[PDB]
Amino acid sequence: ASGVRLAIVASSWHGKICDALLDGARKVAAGCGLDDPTVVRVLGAIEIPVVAQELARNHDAVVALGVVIRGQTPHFDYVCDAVTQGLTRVSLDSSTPIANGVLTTNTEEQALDRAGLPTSAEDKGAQATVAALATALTLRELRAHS
Amino acid sequence: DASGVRLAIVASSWHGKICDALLDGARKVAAGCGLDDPTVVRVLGAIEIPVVAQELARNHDAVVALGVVIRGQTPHFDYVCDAVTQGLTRVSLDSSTPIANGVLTTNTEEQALDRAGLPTSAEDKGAQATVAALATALTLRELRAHS
Amino acid sequence: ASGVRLAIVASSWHGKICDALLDGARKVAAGCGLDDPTVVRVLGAIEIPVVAQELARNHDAVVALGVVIRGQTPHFDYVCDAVTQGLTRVSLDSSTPIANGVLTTNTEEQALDRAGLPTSAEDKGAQATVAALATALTLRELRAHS
Amino acid sequence: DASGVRLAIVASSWHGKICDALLDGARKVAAGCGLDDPTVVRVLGAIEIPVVAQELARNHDAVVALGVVIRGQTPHFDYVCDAVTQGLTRVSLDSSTPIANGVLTTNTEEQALDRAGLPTSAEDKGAQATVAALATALTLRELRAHS
Amino acid sequence: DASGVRLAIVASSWHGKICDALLDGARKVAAGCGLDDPTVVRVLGAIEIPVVAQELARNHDAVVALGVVIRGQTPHFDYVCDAVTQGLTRVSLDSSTPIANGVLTTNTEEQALDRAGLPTSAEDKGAQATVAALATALTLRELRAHS
Ligand SMILES: O=c1[nH]c(=O)c2c([nH]1)n(C[C@@H](O)[C@H](O)[C@H](O)CO)c(=O)n2CCCCCCOP(=O)(O)O
Ligand SMILES: O=c1[nH]c(=O)c2c([nH]1)n(C[C@@H](O)[C@H](O)[C@H](O)CO)c(=O)n2CCCCCCOP(=O)(O)O
Ligand SMILES: O=c1[nH]c(=O)c2c([nH]1)n(C[C@@H](O)[C@H](O)[C@H](O)CO)c(=O)n2CCCCCCOP(=O)(O)O
Ligand SMILES: O=c1[nH]c(=O)c2c([nH]1)n(C[C@@H](O)[C@H](O)[C@H](O)CO)c(=O)n2CCCCCCOP(=O)(O)O
Ligand SMILES: O=c1[nH]c(=O)c2c([nH]1)n(C[C@@H](O)[C@H](O)[C@H](O)CO)c(=O)n2CCCCCCOP(=O)(O)O
Ligand SMILES: [K+]
Ligand SMILES: [K+]
Ligand SMILES: [K+]
Ligand SMILES: [K+]
Ligand SMILES: [K+]
Ligand SMILES: [K+]
Ligand SMILES: [K+]
Ligand SMILES: [K+]
Ligand SMILES: [K+]
Ligand SMILES: [K+]
Repeated sequence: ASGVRLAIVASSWHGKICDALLDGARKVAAGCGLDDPTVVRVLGAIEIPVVAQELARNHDAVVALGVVIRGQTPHFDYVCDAVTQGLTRVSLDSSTPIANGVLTTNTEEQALDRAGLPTSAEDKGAQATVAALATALTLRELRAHS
Repeated sequence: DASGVRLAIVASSWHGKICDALLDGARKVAAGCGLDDPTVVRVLGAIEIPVVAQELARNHDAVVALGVVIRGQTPHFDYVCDAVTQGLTRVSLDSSTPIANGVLTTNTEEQALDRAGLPTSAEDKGAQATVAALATALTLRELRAHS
Repeated sequence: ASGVRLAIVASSWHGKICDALLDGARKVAAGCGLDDPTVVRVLGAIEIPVVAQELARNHDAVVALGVVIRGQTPHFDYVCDAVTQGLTRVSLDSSTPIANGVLTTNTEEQALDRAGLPTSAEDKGAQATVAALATALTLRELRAHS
Repeated sequence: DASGVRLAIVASSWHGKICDALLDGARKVAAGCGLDDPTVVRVLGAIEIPVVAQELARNHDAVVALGVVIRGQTPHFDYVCDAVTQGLTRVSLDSSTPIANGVLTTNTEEQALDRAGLPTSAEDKGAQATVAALATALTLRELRAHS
Repeated sequence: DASGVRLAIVASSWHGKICDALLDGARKVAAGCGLDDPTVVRVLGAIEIPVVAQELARNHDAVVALGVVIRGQTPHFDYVCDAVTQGLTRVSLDSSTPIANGVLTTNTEEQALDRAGLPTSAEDKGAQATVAALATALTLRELRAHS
């Protein structure tokens, strides 16, 4: 995957978990021969789609990272709704894989357990990056070449 | 800092007291960041927000939407919020402009008051939303074509 | 609001309540100096969006009126889904306020109490028309003149 | 009169008996209104309806969609109806054509049978849908450009 | 006789064993109908399916999407399936091409195994989906411009 151009956009709300998710992505990136991907930070998950759109004009793959944790109001339902609609629309507009690595949990423990910390069960940041790079390679093979 | 960004704010009037609080938080954050006079527009209901944000988006770098939707005894609550989500998301991607979401969606009136930024409130959504808009505008300015 | 061009589309399903909703709209219209708005009737709520699209090509505001009452099947949930998606799409395509005055209730008493009959608690038909007319005047001021 | 309207009908085959009832109601209303031979097309599933309605919309004044979706033991039921709702609504607005919705969505098989228009049924969705299509087509005819 | 149709198949690999079953059913139906060598492409996850089907639709008369999504302990399950629904429906209408839906969405792993077409399964969604795509392609060919 030494030829693919990777971009990473991650939200800052719940900073510790974000650092873990971002850490997993960079490791997979380096393993596959990409030492310096484009990394961009935003304040909230709702702001992810609009920044991915801009990143898509100059990259072969985009990875979105973040954490949304449920509260006491139905607001949780509407934050995740926007993210779903936004990223799906961007991918098909630009014909570019926009990998989904945004956690959506019921509690804080659940999110911590899926971020890739020392004693976590899983690492969504790594899974997402492997998904982006592989889909980019496939599209390269399918499309016009010589 | 953000002295060069062009900000617009659209807020609904249904439940007027809370609207004033939300609007008050936004303006303070705006003044703190060096923007003394943003474009402010009022509407009658939440459903009317998206169509006014679309117009504001052709002359501004960031738009902030403010309002409160409180649940009743019918499934009507669910359909008001559905429209707002679909509308704002579509506007942002059509115009490539951050449309910050500061519309409260609560079970009770107490919950809404506690998230508006009154003297004894736990948080202030109007302030968070404005900080979200201004920062995303600055990022897009850096990523985009410059000299 | 004597310069605004208003149009009203109302469904016939549950005829009595429709008449009330339509009655409230016309009164507010006359009060604001508009003596004869464009009035169009349809058979069902699903048919509203496609008629509002046509009305939007020569009016500054459109008001949609109707009643959907829940039954014994999940059908209720899908009629309201279509109406929400349709009206939202029309408003943004045409840059025109499409006021929502479609009742969505659990019982028949609930709908009667929100229609503007002699002993009703509120009148959605009047609220919706006030919403349309005001939004049209705002857009008029924001836009290009003179 | 409706004798000038060009009608098209697309119906799925999943649960064949009920489909025949739904289709039978539509044709009767069609003949009553002076249209003896509408365009009838069959598909295998409800998900396949939207893409066939799009094609039919390029040379008809009205399209009627007929079918039955019955709930199972998984959340799958929720996702089949979601697609149908999204698809049909998008098609009607793209083509400015009434796409009448006559797709049943029930909890049990009894419920579906009771709404199809069989000898002892409480109502007939196939008939209601066709009356909805033909009337909306006539209205659009009157509103639009004529001489 | 579907010997003239150009078929493409895109399948996710998450839960590999079930994927192989789903893929196995599709290819058998394919061979039965006289198509010995369809285009087969693998992806890592279900969210990646829509974007690959869009590319495949530029060169084929039908696309079949295959995969399994199993519910967990968080509301995440709800948002994975929402994306797939919106994506596939959009692609089909953009390209005027049948994109058959063969993506399982279950509560437990037993339920998924039971619907994949293994020795002792109750049904095979991979086979049903391919039959749906090839039939819809033939119908569209008949409706459209021919000599
Ligand atoms: O990544 C996030 N993760 C989050 O968990 C998050 C974010 N972002 N934002 C704000 C952003 O979505 C966005 O910046 C704002 O909406 C501004 O437009 C939130 O308000 N949240 C809080 C989630 C809502 C649920 C908790 C609120 O408490 P309540 O439900 O009891 O009222
Ligand atoms: O304004 C309405 N209000 C309505 O309440 C309505 C309407 N319209 N239509 C039909 C129309 O939406 C439309 O004309 C048809 O679907 C044709 O496309 C309905 O079938 N309804 C009834 C809604 C179904 C729920 C009540 C029946 O009980 P059930 O749950 O057993 O089906
Ligand atoms: O910002 C809002 N906040 C609101 O709380 C609101 C709004 N708007 N609208 C209506 C407007 O959004 C809109 O202008 C109208 O639909 C007319 O187009 C409402 O009817 N509401 C009332 C809340 C929705 C229903 C809950 C009230 O109790 P009910 O269930 O008995 O109707
Ligand atoms: O018209 C229909 N009517 C239907 O009732 C139907 C259809 N179609 N399809 C399949 C079609 O939607 C479509 O052909 C396929 O998805 C292939 O794309 C179904 O699976 N069904 C069955 C209803 C889905 C809900 C039950 C799912 O099974 P389970 O929840 O018991 O596991
Ligand atoms: O085909 C699949 N089938 C699947 O079942 C699947 C997939 N894919 N992906 C991830 C992919 O959809 C995709 O690669 C990612 O979204 C990255 O873009 C998943 O996370 N899953 C699992 C679904 C939920 C993930 C975690 C399990 O639920 P829990 O967190 O509630 O315990
Ligand atoms: K690209
Ligand atoms: K090639
Ligand atoms: K702008
Ligand atoms: K630059
Ligand atoms: K207009
Ligand atoms: K002006
Ligand atoms: K037509
Ligand atoms: K005319
Ligand atoms: K094609
Ligand atoms: K032909």
